[PDB]
Amino acid sequence: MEVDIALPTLSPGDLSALQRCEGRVVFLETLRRHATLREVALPCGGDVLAAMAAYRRRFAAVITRVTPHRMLATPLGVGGRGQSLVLQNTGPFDLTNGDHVCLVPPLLGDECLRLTSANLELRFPMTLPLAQARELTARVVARAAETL
Amino acid sequence: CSTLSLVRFLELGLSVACVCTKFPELSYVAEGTIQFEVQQPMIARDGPH
Repeated sequence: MEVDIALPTLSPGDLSALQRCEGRVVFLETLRRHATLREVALPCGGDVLAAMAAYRRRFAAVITRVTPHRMLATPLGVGGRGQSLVLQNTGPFDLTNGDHVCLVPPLLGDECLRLTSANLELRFPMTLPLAQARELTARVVARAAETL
Repeated sequence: CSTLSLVRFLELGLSVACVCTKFPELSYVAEGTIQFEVQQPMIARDGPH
């Protein structure tokens, strides 16, 4: 089960940068085999809580092979508990061995991928250890509760 | 004397509507059927569908 993400014609100066994305996860709405890239899209920063809630309704998928034609991605978890794979560490902290990981939306809206070839940006989240994702979620929910 | 005008079904127009069959054992049959099978064509599609 490997999903297929097709691409439009992009600039040769941007496939060289998108190809460097081989371990960041995307968030699809459905799990049909063939799929487009326009569907998986996210605006720039804003309302970290909204995205955090959206990270429960949609299920993740790790990408492993890029081609200027299509993109092969792996449905992360729906039915498998042993699919040993690799994903890059785009988190601020440093993760040792035997650490359960967690996807958290990026902060400040500073780090995104403005793709001008088709006018759409993809905000790949960051991967943190559980112990610090818990404190981050706690701080944000406390601050949200503070404002009545 | 008015002779009858013999008409046969094979010479009419409606012959081309139905195929007929001399089946002498018809009164012997229970519920009888016919069977069909068709295959609808399909067109390829360039689609993420």
